Amino acid sequence: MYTFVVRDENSSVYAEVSRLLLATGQWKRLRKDNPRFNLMLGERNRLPFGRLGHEPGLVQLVNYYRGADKLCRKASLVKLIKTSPELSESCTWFPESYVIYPTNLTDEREVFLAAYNRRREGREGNVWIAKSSAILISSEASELLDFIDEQGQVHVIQKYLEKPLLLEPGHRKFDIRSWVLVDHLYNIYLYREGVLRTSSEPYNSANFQDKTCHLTNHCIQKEYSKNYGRYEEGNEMFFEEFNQYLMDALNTTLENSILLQIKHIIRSCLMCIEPAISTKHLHYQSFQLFGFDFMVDEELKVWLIEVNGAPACAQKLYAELCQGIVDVAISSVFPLAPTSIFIKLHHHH
Amino acid sequence: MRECISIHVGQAGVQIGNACWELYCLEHGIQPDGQMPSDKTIGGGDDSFNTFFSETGAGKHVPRAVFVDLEPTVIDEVRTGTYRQLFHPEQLITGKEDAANNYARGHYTIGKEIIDLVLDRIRKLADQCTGLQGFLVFHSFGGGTGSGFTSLLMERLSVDYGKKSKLEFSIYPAPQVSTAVVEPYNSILTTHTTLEHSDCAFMVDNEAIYDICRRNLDIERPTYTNLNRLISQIVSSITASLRFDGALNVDLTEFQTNLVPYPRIHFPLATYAPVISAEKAYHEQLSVAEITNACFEPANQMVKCDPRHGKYMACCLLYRGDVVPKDVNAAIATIKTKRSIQFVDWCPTGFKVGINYQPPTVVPGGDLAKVQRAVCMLSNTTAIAEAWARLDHKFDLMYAKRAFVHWYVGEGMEEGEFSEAREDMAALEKDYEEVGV
Amino acid sequence: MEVIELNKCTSGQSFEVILKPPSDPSLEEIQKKLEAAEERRKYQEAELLKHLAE
Amino acid sequence: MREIVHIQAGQCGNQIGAKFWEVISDEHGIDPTGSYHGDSDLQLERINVYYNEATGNKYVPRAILVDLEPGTMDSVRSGPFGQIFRPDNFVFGQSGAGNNWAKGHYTEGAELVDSVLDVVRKESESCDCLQGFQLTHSLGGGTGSGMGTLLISKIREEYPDRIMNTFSVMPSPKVSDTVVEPYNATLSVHQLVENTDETYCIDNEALYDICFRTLKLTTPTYGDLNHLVSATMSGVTTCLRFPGQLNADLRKLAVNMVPFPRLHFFMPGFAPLTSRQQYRALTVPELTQQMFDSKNMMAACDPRHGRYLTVAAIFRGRMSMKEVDEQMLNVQNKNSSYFVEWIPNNVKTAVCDIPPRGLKMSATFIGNSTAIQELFKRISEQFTAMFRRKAFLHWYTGEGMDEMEFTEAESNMNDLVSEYQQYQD
Ligand SMILES: Nc1nc2c(ncn2[C@@H]2O[C@H](COP(=O)(O)OP(=O)(O)OP(=O)(O)O)[C@@H](O)[C@H]2O)c(=O)[nH]1
Ligand SMILES: Nc1ncnc2c1ncn2[C@@H]1O[C@H](COP(=O)(O)OP(=O)(O)CP(=O)(O)O)[C@@H](O)[C@H]1O
Ligand SMILES: Nc1nc2c(ncn2[C@@H]2O[C@H](COP(=O)(O)OP(=O)(O)O)[C@@H](O)[C@H]2O)c(=O)[nH]1
Ligand SMILES: Cc1cc(F)cc(S(N)(=O)=O)c1
Ligand SMILES: [Ca+2]
Ligand SMILES: [Ca+2]
Ligand SMILES: [Ca+2]
Ligand SMILES: [Mg+2]
Ligand SMILES: [Mg+2]
Ligand SMILES: [Mg+2]
Repeated sequence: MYTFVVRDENSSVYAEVSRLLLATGQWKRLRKDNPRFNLMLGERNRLPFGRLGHEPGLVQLVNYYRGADKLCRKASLVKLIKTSPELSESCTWFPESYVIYPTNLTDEREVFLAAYNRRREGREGNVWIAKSSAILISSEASELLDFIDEQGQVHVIQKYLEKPLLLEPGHRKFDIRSWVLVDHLYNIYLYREGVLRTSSEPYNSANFQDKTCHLTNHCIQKEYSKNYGRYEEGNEMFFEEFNQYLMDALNTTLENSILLQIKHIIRSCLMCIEPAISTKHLHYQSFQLFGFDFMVDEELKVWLIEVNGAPACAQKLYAELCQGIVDVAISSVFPLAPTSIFIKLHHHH
Repeated sequence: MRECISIHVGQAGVQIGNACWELYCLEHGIQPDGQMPSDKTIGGGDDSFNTFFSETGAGKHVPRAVFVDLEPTVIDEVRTGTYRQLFHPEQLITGKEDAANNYARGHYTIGKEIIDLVLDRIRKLADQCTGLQGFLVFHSFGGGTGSGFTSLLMERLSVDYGKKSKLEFSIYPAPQVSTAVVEPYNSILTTHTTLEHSDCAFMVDNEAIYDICRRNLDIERPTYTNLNRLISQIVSSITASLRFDGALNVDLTEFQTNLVPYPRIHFPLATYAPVISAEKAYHEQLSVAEITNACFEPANQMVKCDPRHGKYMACCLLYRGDVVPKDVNAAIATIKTKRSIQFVDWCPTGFKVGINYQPPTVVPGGDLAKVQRAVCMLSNTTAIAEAWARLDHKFDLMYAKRAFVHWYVGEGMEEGEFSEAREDMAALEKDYEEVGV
Repeated sequence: MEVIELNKCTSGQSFEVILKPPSDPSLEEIQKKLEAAEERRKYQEAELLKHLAE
Repeated sequence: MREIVHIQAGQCGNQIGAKFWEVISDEHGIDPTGSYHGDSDLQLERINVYYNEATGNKYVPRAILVDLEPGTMDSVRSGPFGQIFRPDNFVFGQSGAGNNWAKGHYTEGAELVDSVLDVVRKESESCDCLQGFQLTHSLGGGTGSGMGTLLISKIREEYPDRIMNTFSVMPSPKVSDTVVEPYNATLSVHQLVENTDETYCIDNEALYDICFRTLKLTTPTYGDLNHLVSATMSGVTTCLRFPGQLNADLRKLAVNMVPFPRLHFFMPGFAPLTSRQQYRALTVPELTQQMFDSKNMMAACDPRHGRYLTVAAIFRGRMSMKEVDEQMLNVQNKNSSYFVEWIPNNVKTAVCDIPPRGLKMSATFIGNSTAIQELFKRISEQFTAMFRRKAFLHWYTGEGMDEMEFTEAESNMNDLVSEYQQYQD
């Protein structure tokens, strides 16, 4: 009879996992402060990793990799890409980015301007975007820097993909979401089901003031978009439809044109930090679900946007995926008395 | 030659002292009767082993040790054991009833009545020192004596020996090898009142010693003798510089200078390798780089924690056996490119290396196998603060209900000393977090 | 990767390597505290005997 | 040399104490004449805790027998080991206590208490370092209850910093002598709440139900009920009588078991309890499962109705101490909802290599559980059912007591229940 505690009531994902765990009749939920637990569904911020693996007779498991914030923070991801030789500063799947601290606080202000002045002089598309974890699109560097100073937190400026792949009919932008699960053995499993959070507004390149046809977030389309739900239910096109489209329109498959680049990026990011966050020889074990967001341009090239360390799931995929977490992540360390729904990305540890 | 007086307090301190001086004797070739054939100067001399051993005209080499316990059962074994002849009776001090695992009892109730007696015996060893360096204090956190009387002793030593250094070897509490429930209280009480009196302290987590014995030595249920023989191997590696010829850590002053740039943050993390089981007929002898790389594995640390998520302030590598400088630096390169070793920017990203050619000495019939080379890493990581967090949390759970507080108040301690002590740990944790994040 | 301050003797050697450069209470006060708690024990025992005398 | 002074008072106290010294005497190799004939030095390592050493290597128990009537103690002297007890340590009278707390605490007992303390003082003056005292007695009678608590109150006056331990038999209407037992128990319980550090609650109903249902004894006898108490007493004291990595004196036990001064009433337990299928080997899991089961507990309380503040288990015999740890942590990790979470690691386990006579291995359970409040609830209800009508008060008022003193004892224990109730939530 295994025991677990819940410390993040807002997690839609693990609320289902906890619901499923109890459905097995072999897992028992305890109070969120009872230290005798085999599994912790921990809080997001300030999860006390240092208190794990010190209870005699209990093999404890947590659903977060300590140090994975280096990859799920806008500014941290930039530093990690530029400084890490595995990814190098010339990594070809990540938009040119720079760390820009507001002037009321190292910083790459001048480094960005040099690259900006080079694009402004060479007649090249010089449209950037600023944002932070706590958005403004502009072609004038003056408007991007003045916006950051008006805030009090760190920001990041990166190149804006001006030639994004537009779905038809509609002529609309979009992004792709892939859920990735790493277990205690640091196996990288990719969920066979992705989602395209599409923009219900026709992409427009001569006006970055209105951010409804540029930002493909499920909330902005359902709040600031007028054609929400026209082409697909909930501005979400799953792999089946999107793959059929790539075949009728572009005469190719989602595997060859996009998925190979996605699987290559996932491996590169996770393998890079394996020495820093692995729990191979640690007194407790970790596993964590990740959410990668990619962009696809008109050349069918994939670009990495950001990595989410506490993502939600598409409504139609909560059951399948949640159950999958319980199979390869939890019960793999706490067995119970297919055709995997994942794609194992073999790698060298 | 400057001398070092070692003080063993409580059951843990005395038993650990029993395993260390046993080892000091096998290393320096001192027999149970106190004789040392290799020592050619009879009844004197300022050699390196004289920092820990005095000499009688009859050729006996007497440790510079003081054993204190509020109950006589544990020290009584020493008085009739293998090494009953090394010590003279003045060195062993025993009361008649212990502190009942009660910090207040060992500190106030019983401590007041015997403190002046201990200081007197200590003054006798000091009177045999031409240039006393300082004291090595061995004690437990959970013990009522280890925690209660030690903190009182430290306060007094700072008064009677101002300009002298004081290092601690502290035993961190672990449930698997303890029957006491109130050890978090005692731990946080003694760390609070001992902090400003200790220049450098090496915490050993019994949880770590236990698993190293079960994992490496295949001991299903280790005994204190098993735990202690291992603990003294690390202690020997830490004090080897003071007892043998060398240039690194030659006196106790060099331990704060080399490992503690900030005063309150004086708790280095110890990492030792290799620990091999003697039952193995023969084992592949590990290389310099292999044993070095192990120094950054959590599985050989004296306190289970993740140095990858801290920041180093210093780092000493102590080598014993067949090792040359060329080999050390080679492995160092290979590890920085593979490992996460983030220093604080106001500290040099460097390592101080010590090499002693005599390989580790093993107790005949002990649990550890003979090895050609071994290393002990002393690193000042913010990651050890994890141990304070675990302990402080256990303190919070109980104190929120005032459980067991009456036993302490009943010995004359004020309840306010609890919150005054806990708030000091809260300040200790903040310092680490400020230096690391 | 620099080696500095190499000392060599018959029983070993030591040296330093730099990878990267950077960027009390008196005896009177102790006697008081020890006696203060002893006074709180005497008072507590006094109230127990007072309790038992009643 | 951490000596303990044992005291047994009244009928129940002396008969139980009698069997207690009979059991441990066999375990330490002491015959009925005080001579040692054991085969292991472990039997004598801590032998002076409970025994004095007389001339000719004779071992004399450090026990003081007390009663207001000669009846019961005459049996002990004629009993098996009666000769082993010191002749002068027998202190008794002729008036008796008539199962009356007032007589034992104020009138009859007060005339004899000064002489008992004179013997206690004699045994203490010969103690190198006296740990404390332990008393055996019932609470529903007159001597063990009324005078026993009088002795404790006076011992605490003369030894305020020594530990006071008691083995207290609680009355039950199912195994009852007189209808005033709730009165006597309520009056003594208040004494124990104030002047003892640890009280092993022994409920005669639990003892009865164990003999009848578990032990399959058709018609139990006080002798049967005492065999259990004997085995239990030998279990809880194994830590004090034999060597081991546990050490443990009375003050250390009190400090780790009692988180609050007034909540110092323990539930003891013993395993195995086998009916005569008695030669079967009992596995470490079987020992543990039984040791925590309520049917093996002598407080007549269902622990699953409260929460454990602290728990101490003692295992006896050559066994896999690794396997002991495994099973103990299994019980905590499969029932953690019953252990208060604000006391980390409040379940400790000791091992002893010497099992009880005739058992390959055994396990004794010592629990500080808030469920004990159900016991004091039973006593309080039976008390109030009579006191509300003042029934039988004349027995007590006739000895000098007043109705006021009853209402206070009544309130003193109800408060005790409320204290146990707030710590259960
Ligand atoms: N490593 C090691 N730990 C020990 C040893 N002896 C006791 N301990 C630990 O110390 C803690 C208890 O402290 P003790 O040293 O026994 O207490 P004390 O100093 O004798 O103080 P008292 O309460 O008066 O007995 C427990 O957590 C034990 O695990 C030992 O020999 N070696
Ligand atoms: N360099 C770039 N080029 C093109 N589009 C970009 C871009 N950076 C961001 N976007 C747009 O912004 C959206 C992603 O925003 P971002 O992820 O930075 O904010 P966010 O983290 O609050 C949303 P989420 O965490 O859910 O992915 C995508 O839909 C994408 O279309
Ligand atoms: N377990 C047990 N209980 C007893 C025994 N004798 C009496 N009692 C209980 O003790 C209570 C009466 O106390 P008793 O010892 O007879 O009074 P006293 O001799 O005047 O102190 C009743 O509740 C009885 O059930 C005995 O031999 N064993
Ligand atoms: C190696 C050794 C020697 C010794 F004399 C006593 C011990 S102990 N007290 O830890 O069991 C250990
Ligand atoms: Ca000499
Ligand atoms: Ca000082
Ligand atoms: Ca009379
Ligand atoms: Mg985000
Ligand atoms: Mg002790
Ligand atoms: Mg009777």
